[PDB]
Amino acid sequence: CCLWSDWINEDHPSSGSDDGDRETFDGVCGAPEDIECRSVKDPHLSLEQHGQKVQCDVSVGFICKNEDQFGNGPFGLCYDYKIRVNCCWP
Amino acid sequence: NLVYLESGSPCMDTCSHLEVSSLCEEHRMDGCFCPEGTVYDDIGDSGCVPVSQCHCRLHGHLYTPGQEITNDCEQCVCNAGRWVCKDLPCPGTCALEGGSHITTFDGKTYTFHGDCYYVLAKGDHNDSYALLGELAPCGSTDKQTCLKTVVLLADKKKNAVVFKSDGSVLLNQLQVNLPHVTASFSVFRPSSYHIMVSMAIGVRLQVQLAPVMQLFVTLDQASQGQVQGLCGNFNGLEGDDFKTASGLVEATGAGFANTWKAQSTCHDKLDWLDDPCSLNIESANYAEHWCSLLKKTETPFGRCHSAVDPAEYYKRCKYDTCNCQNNEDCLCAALSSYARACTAKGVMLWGWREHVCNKDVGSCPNSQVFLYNLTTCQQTCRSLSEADSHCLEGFAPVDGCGCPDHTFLDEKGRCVPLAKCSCYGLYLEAGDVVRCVCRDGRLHC
Amino acid sequence: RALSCQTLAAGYYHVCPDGLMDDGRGGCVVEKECPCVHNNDLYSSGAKIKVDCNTCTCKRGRWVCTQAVCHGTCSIYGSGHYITFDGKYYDFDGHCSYVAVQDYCGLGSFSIITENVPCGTTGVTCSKAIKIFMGRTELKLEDKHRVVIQRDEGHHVAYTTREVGQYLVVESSTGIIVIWDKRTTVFIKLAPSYKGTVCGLCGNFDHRSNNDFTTRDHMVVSSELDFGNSWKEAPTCPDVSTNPEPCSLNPHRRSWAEKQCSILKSSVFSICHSKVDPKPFYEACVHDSCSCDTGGDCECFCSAVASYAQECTKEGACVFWRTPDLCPIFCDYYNPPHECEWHYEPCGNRSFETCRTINGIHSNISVSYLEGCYPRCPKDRPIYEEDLKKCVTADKCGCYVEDTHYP
Amino acid sequence: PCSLNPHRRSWAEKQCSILKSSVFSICHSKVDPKPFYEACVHDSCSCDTGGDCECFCSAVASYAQECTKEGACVFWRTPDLCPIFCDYYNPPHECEWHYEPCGNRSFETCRTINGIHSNISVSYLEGCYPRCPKDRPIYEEDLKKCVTADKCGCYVEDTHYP
Amino acid sequence: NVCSTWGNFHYKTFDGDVFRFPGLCDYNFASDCRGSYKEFAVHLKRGPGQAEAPAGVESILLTIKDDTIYLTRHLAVLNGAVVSTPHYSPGLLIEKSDAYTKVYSRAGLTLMWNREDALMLELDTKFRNHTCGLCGDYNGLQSYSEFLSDGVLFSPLEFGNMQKINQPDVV
Ligand SMILES: *[C@@H]1O[C@H](CO)[C@@H](O[C@@H]2O[C@H](CO)[C@@H](O)[C@H](O)[C@H]2NC(C)=O)[C@H](O)[C@H]1NC(C)=O
Ligand SMILES: *[C@@H]1O[C@H](CO)[C@@H](O)[C@H](O)[C@H]1NC(C)=O
Ligand SMILES: *[C@@H]1O[C@H](CO)[C@@H](O)[C@H](O)[C@H]1NC(C)=O
Ligand SMILES: [Ca+2]
Ligand SMILES: [Ca+2]
Ligand SMILES: [Ca+2]
Ligand SMILES: [Ca+2]
Ligand SMILES: [Ca+2]
Repeated sequence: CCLWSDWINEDHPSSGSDDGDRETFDGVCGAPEDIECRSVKDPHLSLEQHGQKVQCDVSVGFICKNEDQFGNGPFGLCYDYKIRVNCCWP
Repeated sequence: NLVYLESGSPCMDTCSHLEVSSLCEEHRMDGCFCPEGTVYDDIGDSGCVPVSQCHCRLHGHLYTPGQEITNDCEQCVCNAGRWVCKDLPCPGTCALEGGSHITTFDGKTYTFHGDCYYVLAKGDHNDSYALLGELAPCGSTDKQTCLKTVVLLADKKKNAVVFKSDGSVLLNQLQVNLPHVTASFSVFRPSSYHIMVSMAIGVRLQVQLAPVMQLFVTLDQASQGQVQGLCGNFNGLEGDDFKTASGLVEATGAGFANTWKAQSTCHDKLDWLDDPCSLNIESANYAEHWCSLLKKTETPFGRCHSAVDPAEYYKRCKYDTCNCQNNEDCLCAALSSYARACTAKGVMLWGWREHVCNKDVGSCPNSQVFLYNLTTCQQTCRSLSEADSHCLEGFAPVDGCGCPDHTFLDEKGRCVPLAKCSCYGLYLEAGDVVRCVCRDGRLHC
Repeated sequence: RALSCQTLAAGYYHVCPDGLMDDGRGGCVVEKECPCVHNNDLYSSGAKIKVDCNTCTCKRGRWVCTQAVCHGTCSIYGSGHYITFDGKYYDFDGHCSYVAVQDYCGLGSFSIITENVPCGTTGVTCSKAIKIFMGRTELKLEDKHRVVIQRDEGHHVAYTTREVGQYLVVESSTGIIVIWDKRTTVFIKLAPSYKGTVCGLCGNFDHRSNNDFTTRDHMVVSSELDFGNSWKEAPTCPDVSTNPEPCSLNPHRRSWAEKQCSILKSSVFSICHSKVDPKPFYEACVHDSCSCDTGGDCECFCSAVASYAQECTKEGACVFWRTPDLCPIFCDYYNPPHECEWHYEPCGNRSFETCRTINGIHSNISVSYLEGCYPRCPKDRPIYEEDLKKCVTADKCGCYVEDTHYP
Repeated sequence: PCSLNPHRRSWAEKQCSILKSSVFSICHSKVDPKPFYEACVHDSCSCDTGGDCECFCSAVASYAQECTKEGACVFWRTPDLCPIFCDYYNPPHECEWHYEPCGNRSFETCRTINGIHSNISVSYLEGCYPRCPKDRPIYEEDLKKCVTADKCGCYVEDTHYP
Repeated sequence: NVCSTWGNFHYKTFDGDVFRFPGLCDYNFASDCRGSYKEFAVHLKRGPGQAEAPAGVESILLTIKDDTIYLTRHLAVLNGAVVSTPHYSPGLLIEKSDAYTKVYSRAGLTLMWNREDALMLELDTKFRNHTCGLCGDYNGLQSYSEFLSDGVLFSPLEFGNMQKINQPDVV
């Protein structure tokens, strides 16, 4: 019993106050096995085909910072991301 | 001493809000009140104190009734709850920043974008002085203008002094060597990107040369209501600064300022109801990232947020950055004008050039370093020979290459310490005997 | 030496012959017959213009104007925007009751109070009630109507309330005039007998604007937030510690606001661009539309565009800016069923006979620039009785005693 | 939308309560107001980027259109609630364009003077309608002008030719 | 008509004029130099230099009258947000085949780009005597005002360096 979770889009670039986009897995699971890191409005692109610089690991979750996206495109904003987590149940 | 009563009015005079009961739309009930006189202490914490014991307040401190204070242009004493203020003499400053941002003597900031010589300030009597200034296009379009030449017509308008935008001060079409001290005015150059001009009439000039050319003019308050130009008339009101020299107040800045052309063959200019950060998409992200440092508090600009309120410098910083063709010279000029107008109110920004505009900090020579408080009277030992002739107090400190707290400047090159400085006649070395042995600064004569 | 009739007072520092000089119109003109320029228009000699109460004359290339003292105007409009009697613009978003004007300034005869409540979620506030204290009479402007509170026994300072266009206009016999668009915009006018004898958030009306930030304890401060926090009425009201930024707290409402409010800087208002500066009215409209985020934002918009078009009429430029898609107005609601008398007059300029002015009764200012729906009464009853919005015969209108219409 | 925008619910449910009120009480027995109340609240909680008084006035005119179609003409617009501007179209102060709140007027166009008629009845559609005078009582539609019966146009290949 | 670039730095204006400009920085491809109000602007950005033989395009920047479209090899961005294609807003169609990415605007503009090197633009006949990009002006005259302005004949290498865009961080 190691079913995947749902998609969690609980933050936005044009809202919030964390100056970017951060998606964490609290309220669902404690220590995951795997994490999937995709975008909302075009979900087949990898993280290397967006060109933005993020970190998305099983330890803390997802982090995008708007200050890191300076000089990359002409807009300088995070895209809208969403995540799954994989957790095993007895 | 809040005594309890029945049937008394809830509208109490409270030692800051006096005379409440004249606007009292309530009936009376019971509760704890004041006696017949003896208004309630609001500012402190006591009860129904007498009226002539009301402690004043001024952004915090609980001033006792009688403690004076020295404010901006006035001094005030705490009377019974209210301040009694009395005026002190204080000057006024017209500024011409960017290519086109005029700030008059009475506030009133406006944008013009001209192409002519313009009368910036002139004395009204028949002669006294006249300060001109060229505001011509420097970039590609007509909306990319720059200051290029400052012309001063002083000493009954028979002496013309010209400040070109490469140094090159020239009197009556002839180059001069700086310093140049005369009977009626004097021109200094303390930091090679800064020229300081003082006049005996009451006019002081500061010409900035890098990154872009800018101008700062200072008048005494004796000349109040006695000047005309693009700097207004300096009378306290800013509604009549757009009043032309033929009657009536104009509406827009470019309609007022076409009446002060110094040449008749100049065309008339008009306003521009656009913003440059929409016409250029590549410049508007660079403008947002770097001019936002005036508003965030992690930087060394949040120290000035208690005094200067950067919300109007931020709007001009985005304006000039998106508009001009060399975007970093307009960024660093607009960041050095917030730091300039913050040192005018005490708070000096030591070291704001470490992440943003430090392309000239480390380029100082071998002995002298980059300073933020360079002034005229930190000069060589030749200035110590006069020591009361040319010091010219009343200006503002500027930032350039200079020597530390000791080791004054020699005749050329590095700055040696005080013992073997010079003996200034020609500046002799530290081995000459007249009977005056050459010594540290002073001479044994 | 080439003079130009515009560079007369410049000085000629750095074609027409000697004698004659250019006029900016055409050929060379003598100095006596030189024209005049005012707001990008060119007026020949002996021309007459008015400036708000006065009359000027182009004499010899200069203006010769009469010296009378006009009424002074304070403004309160939108999400916390002010203009003082001496013409100083500032922003203050306070949530309490504030002194707008009074003459209980350090004993007094009037007081005007504004009640500012939060309109939105961003922390900006707008004005929703006006209380007028005249002697012992208390009016109150609230819920699109005027209410009389505490009419005194035999003094009863003579005031008058009538409706002119879309606004409600209170006038007093002592010189105090309040004009109210029934939502958030207020105009206070004082007769020139009140020079230097008032205080509040509207300044002190002494033709000198570097002392309008005098606090309640008679101290001139430099902050908008130390001045405005000192004119609150209750001591337990909080202090405003910063001004909000609505288009930064609502990033999704910025694109609509800056596109709708760009009518002001467009070719529709291009007759007024040389007579009124549109730039502080563009910035007020964008500040107002990013912050009406709880409901009804097309009312916050149409008021900000009618604050600019009112100045344009007042300066001599009638602009017709409303369409059926942009801020429509419904003036044939008031018609008797299909007899068409109520027309939308976009700039007010019509002087018809009411049943006050047929009996000599006239006002002390000119309110003929106020936008709204105006009657055009027929020729069998050409007298407009105002308190019922009916055209009547000159005999059967009413009584008008103690500010009440009696048929 | 009224759960993702909790701050817009109080305005929406107060403006949209005109439909269940005494203004529309002639239509309450002929058209069910309940799915039009729920559409109006769903529409006003979600116009959160700009222009929400256009999302409102359309939802109240979807209900009042059914009321006309079933036999109940209701006049619900005021100068404060959803105003309409029909004297915009008048020749400067000759007053012919009136707001007909329930459409029911059959005047002569320059199509129907030449036999051309439609196959449905569109005489329930709200809007501004002409009331052409008695020296040119024929309304030519493609220019919004009242014309004499001779000088209107051509109407070939769905194009007006003067 | 049609402006086009392809291949190893080959260009072709609205009036013929096939030349070869090996510039690598950031350029203006076509723009509305009417003066009163600019309807569109197309900015081309050549890559870092792929190899000797091919010549790619890194990104295309396009601004039509209110809004900015940013095209890269993998994604299309409208006003800072990623769009799923096709995109059907009522003045602007943005659709992506397996070969080309098309942008269809009501202003009389049509862009079409395979995601390596070939870029072509189509304008209607409204924009005559107004275009000012590296695609020349749109007067209909073969090589008249593009290369011979004041009698001096401009080479295609100095015609292309005139069309450059200054970015305020990179030299
Ligand atoms: C316009 O101003 C005049 C001047 O003050 C007002 O006339 C005063 O009216 C009151 C009573 O109505 C008298 O007690 C004063 O003596 C009058 N003043 C003078 C100088 O005679 C007049 O009432 C104002 N107009 C209106 C409509 O109120
Ligand atoms: C400038 O400030 C520094 C403080 O670091 C100190 O050397 C001195 O106060 C000033 N230097 C002068 C006046 O030469
Ligand atoms: C300019 O005019 C039209 C379009 O405006 C164009 O067809 C014509 O060829 C052009 N002529 C010149 C001389 O540029
Ligand atoms: Ca966020
Ligand atoms: Ca997200
Ligand atoms: Ca002045
Ligand atoms: Ca004042
Ligand atoms: Ca050509």
